[PDB]
Amino acid sequence: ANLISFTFKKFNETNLILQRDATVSSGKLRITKAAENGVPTAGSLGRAFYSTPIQIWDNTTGTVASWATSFTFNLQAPNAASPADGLAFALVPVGSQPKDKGGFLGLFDSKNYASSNQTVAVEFDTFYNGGWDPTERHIGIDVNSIKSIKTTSWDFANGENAEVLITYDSSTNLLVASLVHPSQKTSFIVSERVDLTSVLPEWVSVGFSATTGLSKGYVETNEVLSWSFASKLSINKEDEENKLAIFNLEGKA
Amino acid sequence: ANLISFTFKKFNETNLILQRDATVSSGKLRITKAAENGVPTAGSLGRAFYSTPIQIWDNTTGTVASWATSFTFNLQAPNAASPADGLAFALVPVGSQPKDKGGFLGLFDSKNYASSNQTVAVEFDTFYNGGWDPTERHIGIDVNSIKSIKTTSWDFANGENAEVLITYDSSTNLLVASLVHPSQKTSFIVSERVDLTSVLPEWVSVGFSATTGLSKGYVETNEVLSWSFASKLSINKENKLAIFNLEGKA
Amino acid sequence: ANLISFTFKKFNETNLILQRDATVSSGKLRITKAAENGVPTAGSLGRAFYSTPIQIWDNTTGTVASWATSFTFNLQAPNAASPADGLAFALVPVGSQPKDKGGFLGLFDSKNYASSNQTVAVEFDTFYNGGWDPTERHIGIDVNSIKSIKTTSWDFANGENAEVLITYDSSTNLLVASLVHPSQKTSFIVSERVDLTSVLPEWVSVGFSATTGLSKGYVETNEVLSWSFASKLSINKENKLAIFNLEGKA
Amino acid sequence: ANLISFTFKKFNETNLILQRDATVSSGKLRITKAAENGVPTAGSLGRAFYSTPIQIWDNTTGTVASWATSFTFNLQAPNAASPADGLAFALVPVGSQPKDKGGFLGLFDSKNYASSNQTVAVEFDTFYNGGWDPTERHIGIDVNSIKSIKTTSWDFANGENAEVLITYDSSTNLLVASLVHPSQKTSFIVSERVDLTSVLPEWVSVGFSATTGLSKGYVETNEVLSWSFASKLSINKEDEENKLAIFNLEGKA
Ligand SMILES: OC[C@H]1O[C@@H](O)[C@H](O)[C@@H](O)[C@H]1O
Ligand SMILES: OC[C@H]1O[C@@H](O)[C@H](O)[C@@H](O)[C@H]1O
Ligand SMILES: OC[C@H]1O[C@@H](O)[C@H](O)[C@@H](O)[C@H]1O
Ligand SMILES: OC[C@H]1O[C@@H](O)[C@H](O)[C@@H](O)[C@H]1O
Ligand SMILES: [Ca+2]
Ligand SMILES: [Ca+2]
Ligand SMILES: [Ca+2]
Ligand SMILES: [Ca+2]
Ligand SMILES: [Mn+2]
Ligand SMILES: [Mn+2]
Ligand SMILES: [Mn+2]
Ligand SMILES: [Mn+2]
Repeated sequence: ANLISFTFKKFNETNLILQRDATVSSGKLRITKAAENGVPTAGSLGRAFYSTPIQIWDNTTGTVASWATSFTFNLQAPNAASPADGLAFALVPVGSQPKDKGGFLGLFDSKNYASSNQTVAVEFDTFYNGGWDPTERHIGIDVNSIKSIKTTSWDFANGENAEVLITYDSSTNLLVASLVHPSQKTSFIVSERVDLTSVLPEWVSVGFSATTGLSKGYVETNEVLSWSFASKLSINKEDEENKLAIFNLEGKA
Repeated sequence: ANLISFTFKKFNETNLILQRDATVSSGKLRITKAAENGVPTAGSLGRAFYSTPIQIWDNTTGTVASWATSFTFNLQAPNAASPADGLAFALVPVGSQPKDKGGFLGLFDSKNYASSNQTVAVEFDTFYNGGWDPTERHIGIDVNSIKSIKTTSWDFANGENAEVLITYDSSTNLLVASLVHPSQKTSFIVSERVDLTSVLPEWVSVGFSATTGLSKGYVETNEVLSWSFASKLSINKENKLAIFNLEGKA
Repeated sequence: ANLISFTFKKFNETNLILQRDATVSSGKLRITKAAENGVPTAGSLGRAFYSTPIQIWDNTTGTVASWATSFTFNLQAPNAASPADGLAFALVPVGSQPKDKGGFLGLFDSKNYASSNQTVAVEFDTFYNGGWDPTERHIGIDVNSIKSIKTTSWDFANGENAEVLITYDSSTNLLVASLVHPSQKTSFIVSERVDLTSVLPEWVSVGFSATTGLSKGYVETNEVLSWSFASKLSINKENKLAIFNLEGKA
Repeated sequence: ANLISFTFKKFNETNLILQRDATVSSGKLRITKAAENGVPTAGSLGRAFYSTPIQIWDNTTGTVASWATSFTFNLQAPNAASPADGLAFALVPVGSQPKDKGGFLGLFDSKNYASSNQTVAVEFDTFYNGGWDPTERHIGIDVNSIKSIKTTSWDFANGENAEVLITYDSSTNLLVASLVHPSQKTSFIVSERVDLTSVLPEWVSVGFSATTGLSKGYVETNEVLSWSFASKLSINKEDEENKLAIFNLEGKA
């Protein structure tokens, strides 16, 4: 079985694919631009991916990979009544380019079924777009669209750390995403079956995508403070389930 | 830092401390009793704990361990009109013997706070008990009491595999517990701060405890199919959750 | 796939089975007697094992487990001219007791292959017993016999740390034991095809056994400073070695 | 602790960098341009590497990283009297190109010490030069030059499957390289302490540097069956050893 793993408790530029306004400042993945005075800037778009393409399914064997990612992010808005737009963990083609800004989070073009994009994303959305979004702040699973196929409620804590875990079991074809705010003892979880064989390509770039608002006032920081990732691809049998107990302790702590 | 980890994708009697009715049958941990034909027995208790004691906190240095556990369990009742009582993952003292059965889940004696227990449990309760339980099915965090300090609703599906992950971050004192039913794509989560230095002893045994109903009809199978665990205790002054569920569970 | 892993950097008395003179003090595992002055004592015998039994071959599935260990040991002798006897990493029946004191290392009875004991050991010999030992200080593989099945020449560095790595694979069966002395920048390696189904029972306890001289001036310390171990039993019909050494090594 | 690891049991081109005369195909890693008939070509330079650069030491803390690797590499030559030249586990800089062919192993320009090369490699020599080499076959460490300071003796097994383990410890600066034969039992080991903060830079491309001779007579093949790697960076003045037992079972075993 082929495996690929990494742990970034501190960020570096050389092993990441930085796109647009994404930059590594003082060990922190600052996806959206900030001023030298500490002010978030509007109309920003940033993308950061791992330098190694990751195999999530094989053509010649028909086997799906089991993979898991963890990360801690912090979204800091000067005003909590005017934030936009949010950040996402995405899997995208090897040389895929940034798309529409703002509510599309640099990942999608529209709310309809766009199979050509070939992108699966777990979004952490802090702006109500109406055209697709639920009423309050939410975590969503995005399949070839910004209109999430499933969502859950996210009681967002302004400027507090958010510890995330995203797991995909190939045998049950289930994508599970959870968010905990350690400062407020709050917990949130999403789970939905997604088949990666027909949605995503064999090789993908794994990383982050974030935007700010299309208006001057709707601004936030979109920093990623830590990020661990693991994947296991089976040889011939469908797949064996991954180990999650030793995943978060060796990576997140 | 000292580490301790294991993965039980198939169970063995040799490396577990079996208590009461808990037994290993065809590589699957049956915590409560069941007939050769497949029907669960009423009024049963079982406990299964790992062989080596795990250090959660060191008194002299003050350092507290970060740990994570993943397991898949199967609760199957002949009739959903009468299910009892439930199963729990718990941390207990070294020489901990089974306590009161039934609603107390073999881990507690009374509804009031008793420091003599020194038990931290994550319960997966399916029966609506008396002066301690919330209205529906629930996950709970038990601390020296059967009355959970915090609960979350859990839509339980009969005879369907539940994927559990429990995590304890030392630096933030946060105990998080999650349950996913992959068959119907349902997920549930709870999080609460627990001071394990005040509650647990320095060395603990980790594992399971389950009970069937005290009445003759209220019966269920309390099975655990897989179980992976890891712990990390520092030396002088977080755990990798990504690689945990893969190598072990995932 | 069943897994079991742990790493030591500082030792404790709770997560180990301690036999005879085996003592834990200041976080270091002292297998043989060291007086309240810092002086080693002759005639001492000790055994230290992990409290969890480890499966090395399963009968019903017909597969042999692949394991690996890594430990830093220090042999501090007041006189290099009279050193006895050494230490060994061993796989032994779960509740098995130490045997002959001295050159037999508290593991074996005689120089002949006796599979009533069922003990596989990797010795680090620092005394010349001659009847079964080569000329000088040596690292050997012991299978049911104190007379090693294979040995390699070992430049024993007195009072210096020795970082060992022992590996066993299922596909190749090549038991490979390597020792490095970082201070002297030296390295030595042993390799022989051993099959565990012919020797050890389904379940064993892994750990260490060390002895001092049968004389009165033959004194040395047999300390273990760190200890890692990982094992994997392949279900149905190769284990990683790189991702292990850094956990406890890298 | 910044972590990075991967285990190949089945190689792919999509996650492999190629330099000069490298090629990735047919269920193995043929580093040199081999013909259809299985013919070793002389006057070549193969270079296969992993996409992510790997950190050796930090600047903001000054902490050296411990790493470990394991691979099953093969050297096969028709004539026993003419083996040339071999391969080396290259830690070549990211922004660096291949150099001289032959006895230089595509790593260094001259036999003299030069800190501009910034490369440390584990040599697997087969040809007799002697100007910067011992009297026979040798496995050692190259420091800022093709000339070695300490090497071991090795029996050149003609086309034998051999599992290798190369490990590094930051605390004692020791590089331990072992080579075992599952069929022949001929095990060999070498270790030497060299400071890497003085020699190597922060980030390097990690893989294999392989070369052939100048004459058609002196030829051999270079193949890799399975390859594994792990690396750990310490945080604040640890000077500690990394786990080694948990790694070797992931790929090899
Ligand atoms: O007010 C901020 C908003 O501006 C809108 O034009 C845009 O569609 C949203 O995504 C958000 O950026
Ligand atoms: O009907 C079965 C029930 O019986 C009660 O007496 C008991 O408190 C419950 O735990 C449950 O076992
Ligand atoms: O000098 C000490 C020695 O004494 C011998 O009689 C014995 O055979 C050796 O094992 C060693 O203990
Ligand atoms: O005979 C072949 C040899 O040719 C030499 O000129 C060269 O220095 C050696 O590396 C080797 O290739
Ligand atoms: Ca939105
Ligand atoms: Ca109850
Ligand atoms: Ca001897
Ligand atoms: Ca040469
Ligand atoms: Mn949305
Ligand atoms: Mn309850
Ligand atoms: Mn001997
Ligand atoms: Mn050379």
